[PDB]
Amino acid sequence: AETKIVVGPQPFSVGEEYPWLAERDEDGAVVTFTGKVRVNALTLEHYPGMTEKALAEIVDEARNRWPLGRVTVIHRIGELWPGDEIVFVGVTSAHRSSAFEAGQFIMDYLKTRAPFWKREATPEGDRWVEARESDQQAAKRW
Amino acid sequence: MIKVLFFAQVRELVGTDATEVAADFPTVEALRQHMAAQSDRWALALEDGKLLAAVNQTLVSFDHPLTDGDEVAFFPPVTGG
Ligand SMILES: [Cl-]
Ligand SMILES: [Cl-]
Ligand SMILES: [Cl-]
Repeated sequence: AETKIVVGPQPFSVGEEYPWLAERDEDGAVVTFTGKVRVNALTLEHYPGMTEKALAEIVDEARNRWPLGRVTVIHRIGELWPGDEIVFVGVTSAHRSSAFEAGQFIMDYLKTRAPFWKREATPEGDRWVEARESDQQAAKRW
Repeated sequence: MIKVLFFAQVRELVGTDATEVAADFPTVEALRQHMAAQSDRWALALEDGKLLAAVNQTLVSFDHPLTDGDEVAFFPPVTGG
């Protein structure tokens, strides 16, 4: 039932987050998703007063769609490099289906609703990364 | 007043991060149109069919009503991780 939401520049560690997320015996299914930056540095601009709230609104909606246990959502900001972990979603449930589906949903909605914008520091200047129509479609299925 | 925040490309094109407007608009849309009408740059920034809006840090329809003290933000489609 508790939700951990963190938005900030600091790195996170899946091994550090997992124990808490997985602690409840009634939370028999634990799914995590880590997304890394996909060589140019990326800088993640964000709307600070909204990013945590938006992530929390997505988890609240997930909790109404699936019976979830602990959930953790972490999204980094600042300058990151390919290979760096940018986002972590941890979800638990009694059954795997709920856990997987909610993880997918949380990611799909994060990718279309959480106010972060990536810019790439290319040789010719900063360039904004393009939003993907595939994220829109993925989100629209829910 | 209503505080209007801009992000990313929108911010870049409008040329400010934030501004205040009187609460004389019934909806986000009415406000968007008023801001768009201030200049060609503002219209460009704030006329994209994919522009998003938030009111008090929630994403909303452009038909969302506005009220004094609200914080409105206009921004492009998001690109987080
Ligand atoms: Cl992905
Ligand atoms: Cl998926
Ligand atoms: Cl108009």
